[PDB]
Amino acid sequence: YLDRKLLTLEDKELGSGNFGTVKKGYYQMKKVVKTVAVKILKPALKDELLAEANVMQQLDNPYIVRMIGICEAESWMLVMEMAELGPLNKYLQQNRHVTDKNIIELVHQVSMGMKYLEESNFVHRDLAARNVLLVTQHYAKISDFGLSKALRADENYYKAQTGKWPVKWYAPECINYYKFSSKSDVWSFGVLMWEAFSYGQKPYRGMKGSEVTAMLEKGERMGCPAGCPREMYDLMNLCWTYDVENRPGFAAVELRLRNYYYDVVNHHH
Ligand SMILES: NC(=O)c1nnc(N[C@@H]2CCCC[C@@H]2N)nc1Nc1cccc2cc[nH]c12
Repeated sequence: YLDRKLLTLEDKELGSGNFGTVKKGYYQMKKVVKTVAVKILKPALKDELLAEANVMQQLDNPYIVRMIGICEAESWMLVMEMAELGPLNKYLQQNRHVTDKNIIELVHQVSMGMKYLEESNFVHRDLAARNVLLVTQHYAKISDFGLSKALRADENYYKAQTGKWPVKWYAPECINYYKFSSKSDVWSFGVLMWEAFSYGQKPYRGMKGSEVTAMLEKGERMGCPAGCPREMYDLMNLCWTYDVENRPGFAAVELRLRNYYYDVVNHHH
């Protein structure tokens, strides 16, 4: 629980979602001042922000955005460390000169964060390029844990009972059975990779969610982005394995990405 007197907010909205807005601020730490990004709420939204805060409090990894704390003032606020370069999709739309090697570096970082989330038995449920935040052009972190869930000790998936879902990033078992696991987040990671190598283009352009479900059920998949290495398109296709049981987990994905990244680092030198 943070002290509102130690928080200074800038009026400009950096971005927004259903929850409310994201604003820049400054928080007075024990000695240094820390630049922060603050989610400010516009019943359900409050409980959802507190649950998001409860998830973030449990996470500690270099590739996951750190929560500083929460504050109840003019509205409920979730204060995070600031990722100065903002969302990855917007960044790549604006910086088309970012190299294939640099994209591999960033998505590999996302895979390391996801490997940690999987080991931690949390499901993200909103893994998309808009939710990867850049600290620098060479350092990505995962944010936006509003749909995330801590798996029960006796289950490897979360069963949704009820909603407004990011359907183009969801695996077939999410749509068909409402079952969310770390393997479902792997499918989303495949879509995130496609977005990254497409420089922030939207996936399944011009298609309704129902048309996407129909396409995937026919065994069809999005094509290879221009300039995307064959090895990376191969990995996207493996993430898009229909049967959740034969789809790789994040330890297998991160290892494949790590090895290819070292190969490219070797080709560069
Ligand atoms: N820690 C953070 O910086 C941070 N964390 N989460 C989120 N969530 C957003 C929700 C709304 C949609 C985008 C995101 N998914 N936005 C953060 N910053 C941020 C937003 C927007 C612009 C900029 C420029 C620098 N930073 C920006």
